[PDB]
Amino acid sequence: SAKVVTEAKADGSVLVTAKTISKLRRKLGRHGLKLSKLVLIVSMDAYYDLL
Amino acid sequence: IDYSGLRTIFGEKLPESHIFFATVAAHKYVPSYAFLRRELGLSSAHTNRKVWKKFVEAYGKAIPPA
Repeated sequence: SAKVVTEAKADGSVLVTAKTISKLRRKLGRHGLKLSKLVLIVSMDAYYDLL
Repeated sequence: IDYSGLRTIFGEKLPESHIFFATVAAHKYVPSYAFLRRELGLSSAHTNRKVWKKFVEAYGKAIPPA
């Protein structure tokens, strides 16, 4: 149950903003407090929207 | 500037900064922070949350009287 549904929307409309990507950290829980022990993988069209 | 228009896309409340600028629909009405600062008469010297907070206040101030 960690698929956090985000406001980014398919069909452009909302693009994947970087904040949405890092708000994903809560669902990890205490696991994600650290930041040095987590690895991100973004879809290509969310790297073009992170830009 | 076109507050009346943005009311149709996003209703009463304005989403968070990250989302407002990531919707393709609102890129016609207001594109990027430069526009925000040039229109509010603010400057790059004013930090962006100040420009956004000012934008959010305008959005509320203007809501059609109901």
